[PDB]
Amino acid sequence: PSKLALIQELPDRIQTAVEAAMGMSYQDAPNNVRRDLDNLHACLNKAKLTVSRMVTSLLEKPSVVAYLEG
Amino acid sequence: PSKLALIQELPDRIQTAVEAAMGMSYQDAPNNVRRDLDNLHACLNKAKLTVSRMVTSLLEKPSVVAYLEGK
RNA sequence: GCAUGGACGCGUCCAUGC
RNA sequence: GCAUGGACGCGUCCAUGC
Repeated sequence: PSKLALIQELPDRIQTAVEAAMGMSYQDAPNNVRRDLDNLHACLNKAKLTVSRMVTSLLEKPSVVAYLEG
Repeated sequence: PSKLALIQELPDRIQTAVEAAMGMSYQDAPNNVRRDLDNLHACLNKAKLTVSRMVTSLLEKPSVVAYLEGK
C-alpha cells in the first residue's frame, strides 16, 4: 500500500482495534464498575477522535500530501 | 473471547492498527513534512500509551476484574 | 491523607498548516 | 487570527490501592 493510504487508513484501522471492546455490554455490572467501564469507553473514544483529527490535519497540509505521493 | 480477554487484547489490537504507518520511513522528506510526521508518531505513541495505562489501571482494580471474569 | 489511572476545564510553551 | 498535535503547570470529577 502507498504511504498516502497508510495514513488515510489509520482512523479506520483504529476504529477496528477498538470496536470490540466498546461494543460489549455491561448492563449487569455494579455501579462502581459501570463507571470504570464507562471511563474506558471515554478513553477509547478520545484516542479514536484524536488520531482521526490528527490525520485530518495531516491531509490538509498540501506539503505533507505532496510528499506522501510525490 | 470473554469480556476479560476483550479488554486484555486492546493494547495489542491497537499496536496492530498502527504499526504499518509507524514503520513507514519519511527520512527522505522535507524538514517541515518530517516534523509533522514526527508529531504523528508522537501522537500515536501517546494513544497507545494512554490505552495501555488505562487497561493496566483497569485490570488492577479487583472490583472490575471480578466482574469481567464472572465471579 | 498518600499514590495510581482516566475524563474534563484553565493557562504557559514548542512545532505544523491555512 | 484560525486549526492539529506534543510537553508542562493549576484545578474539577470518577475509580482503585494503602
